[PDB]
Amino acid sequence: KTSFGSLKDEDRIFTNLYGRHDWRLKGAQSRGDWYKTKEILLKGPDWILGEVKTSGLRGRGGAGFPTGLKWSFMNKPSDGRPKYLVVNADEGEPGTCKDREIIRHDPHKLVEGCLVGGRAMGARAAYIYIRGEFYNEASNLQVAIREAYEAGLIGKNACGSGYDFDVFVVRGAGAYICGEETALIESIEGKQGKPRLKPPFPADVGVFGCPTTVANVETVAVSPTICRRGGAWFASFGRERNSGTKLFNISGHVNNPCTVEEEMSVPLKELIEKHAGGVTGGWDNLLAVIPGGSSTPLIPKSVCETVLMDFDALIQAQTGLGTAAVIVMDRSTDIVKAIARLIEFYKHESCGQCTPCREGVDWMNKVMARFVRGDARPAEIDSLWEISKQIEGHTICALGDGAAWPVQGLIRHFRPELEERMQRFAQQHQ
Amino acid sequence: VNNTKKWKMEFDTRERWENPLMGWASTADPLSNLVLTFSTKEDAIAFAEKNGWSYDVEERKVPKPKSKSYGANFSWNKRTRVSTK
Amino acid sequence: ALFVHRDTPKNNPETPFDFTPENYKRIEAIVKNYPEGHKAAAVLPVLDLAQRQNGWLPISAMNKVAEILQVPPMRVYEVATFYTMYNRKPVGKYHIQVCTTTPCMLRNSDSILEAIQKKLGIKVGETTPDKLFTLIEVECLGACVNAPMVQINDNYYEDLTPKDIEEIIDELKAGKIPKPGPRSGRFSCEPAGGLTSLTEPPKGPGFGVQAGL
Ligand SMILES: NC(=O)C1=CN([C@@H]2O[C@H](COP(=O)(O)OP(=O)(O)OC[C@H]3O[C@@H](n4cnc5c(N)ncnc54)[C@H](O)[C@@H]3O)[C@@H](O)[C@H]2O)C=CC1
Ligand SMILES: Cc1cc2nc3c(=O)[nH]c(=O)nc-3n(C[C@H](O)[C@H](O)[C@H](O)COP(=O)(O)O)c2cc1C
Ligand code: SF4
Ligand code: FES
Repeated sequence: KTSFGSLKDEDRIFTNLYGRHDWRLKGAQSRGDWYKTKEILLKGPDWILGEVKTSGLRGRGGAGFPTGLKWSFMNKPSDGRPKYLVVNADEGEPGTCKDREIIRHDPHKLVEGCLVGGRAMGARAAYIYIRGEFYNEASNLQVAIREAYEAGLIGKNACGSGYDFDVFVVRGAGAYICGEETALIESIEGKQGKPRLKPPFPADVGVFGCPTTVANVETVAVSPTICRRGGAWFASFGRERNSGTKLFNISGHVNNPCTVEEEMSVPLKELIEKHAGGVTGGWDNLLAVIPGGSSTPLIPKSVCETVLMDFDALIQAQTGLGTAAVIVMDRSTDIVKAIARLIEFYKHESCGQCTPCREGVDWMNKVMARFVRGDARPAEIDSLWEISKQIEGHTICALGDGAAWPVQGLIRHFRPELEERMQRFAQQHQ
Repeated sequence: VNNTKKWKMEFDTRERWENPLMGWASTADPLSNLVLTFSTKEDAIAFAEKNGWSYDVEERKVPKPKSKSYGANFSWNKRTRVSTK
Repeated sequence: ALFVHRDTPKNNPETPFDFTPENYKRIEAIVKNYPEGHKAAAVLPVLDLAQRQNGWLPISAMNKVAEILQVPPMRVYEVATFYTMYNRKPVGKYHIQVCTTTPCMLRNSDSILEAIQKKLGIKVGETTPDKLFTLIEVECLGACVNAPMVQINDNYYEDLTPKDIEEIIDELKAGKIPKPGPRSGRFSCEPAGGLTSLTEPPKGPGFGVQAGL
């Protein structure tokens, strides 16, 4: 297959994405959830890990690490400590609102994903670290978890399989850094959401010091559908090493901002013009697209014409796939103001632990606040570039990377607009 | 730790008193500022014995090797968990 | 906006705070979610519970959470100053949180911030004199396709216009509760000009299930 997109409704994993059907247990079982879950649990951890490895599922959180290879890090005998699946439901990325839709509208799909994934990794329980701002979504998920306990689907003898498995929901308290997996682990442990240094990876030392896999809501909730439909079904979509379906959040300057499930390697132009109603003012009104939420560098209209929305084609477009959160910016956008607001986000959402982010993200925000007004000189552009390169790769977690990358994308694609901003400041203020 | 690499020979500190005019530190010890540098202990001992100086030798105190593990900050059942970070 | 505490007569370690007994049963349920020997893991919910009982956190809720969980009080102060939901000052009864990050700023959240400011007569960070509304300006609330949106105490109010948020503030002042959803024609997150997807009925249990299962 060479062309991708135009995903059929029979191949959707997240049916009832839009809240048009019953999210509760009767509606979930009438859509295929909790079907033959006992037969999945009784085929063992190795079969489930083989299905997830065969499916080509990569991490839907945004880095795209191979999910079966990641979950097989727990496939090892116990050493006295319990094992834990932890579901990352924080979702603090600007642009990204898909895990809210999974929790709010398909909650039993997430609970069955917790059960299947925790059986695959031998986990004792699931801690769903949900964002504290998602209060109605958290109570929604708790009603579904009560329905799953009262039906015997989780808990003591989950689905009649002889495997005991709890599902806990921990609410956040307003920190974007608490979606980073080790900072999330520290937030569950009752501390400041500061990321741990890796190694130890959480499969060695995770939550409470136990073996732990932190996995996104989307990569957890697709796993029962992967175990039922088969890994060869899920690997039949998208390009190679880019398998499956993906939730896309097209927001910003489109006619119809929406969340939509779509095949993996869909063109960005096809996605925007088909599901979002196109850019406001036509496709010729397009200035830039942040392809995968705030941490990915922007790409201009010349790149957006032919680019595919998977991991590898956006890496070749020197950006990232990320959370697949498409932020569309038309020609009327002050793009320096938008990227500087994004850097303002990253200094308000920075836990202050390590020196390059704690100091340099604030210093990049001050430089970007002067670049919006033009109150600068062009030698400070490359300077800012070097400042971003002194944050990238030198920090504890990738929030420093995710703050350096929008600066780098803005400089790389819009240096002349920065320069004409500064020179018109210089000619009307001197 | 770069100032802990070489051996030093100093002498016993003698009397420092107050200058009556200015309050300055007056001394009558010529050897009060004499600090000699040696690569080994035996070179310093040979130099002190060669010059008739009665000496006392303190052995080099190296810091013993520590067992450092960042994962020990987050143990399951040990007291070495950090309460904050 | 400060991260030190100074004792005031309305915020001091002798300010009266104590949980209700139903809140103690809720705290016992929270503590039972975590392994034995890791009761400190209940710092973030229980302290948030202390914010749901009181509306905000004086430094007796922090000290009570430190006392009943047997954690040092500094380790509760770290949590209360780290996380942006813990109100360490008394906020109004309706805590309006306007998202002004880039996906909401592109869809004109500044017009709604200005509409709330000229409706309530306050600015960002201030509280109305009848203690009903606190207007602050927050980061991405995770409702980006429903931009522009606000949050009022638990609830998202989405796809807003200035007229819609004026209507929401009017029925908050009138004692009623508004409906937490998009104020445009759509329901949650679908395309506004009709469904571009999921128009077929869902297939049901057993569809596409592979052999050997
Ligand atoms: N979904 C969201 O709301 C957000 C997502 N992101 C995304 O997060 C990504 C960066 O996240 P990180 O987890 O910090 O980076 P990533 O490099 O480390 O790692 C992703 C996952 O792979 C695992 N992993 C990677 N290398 C490993 C190894 N050698 N051994 C064992 N496990 C290994 C990690 O434990 C982690 O769970 C970015 O691509 C960004 O797009 C960023 C912000 C918000
Ligand atoms: C600053 C920062 C914030 C993150 N926030 C989230 C998040 O909110 N939700 C999420 O699923 N992943 C988030 N991630 C990515 C996680 O670290 C981790 O890769 C992911 O949650 C679990 O891996 P997975 O993609 O295989 O599911 C964040 C990463 C960083 C650096
Ligand atoms: S880079 Fe920033 S977000 Fe990460 S540990 Fe350091 S201060 Fe925290
Ligand atoms: S940008 Fe305002 S909700 Fe995400």
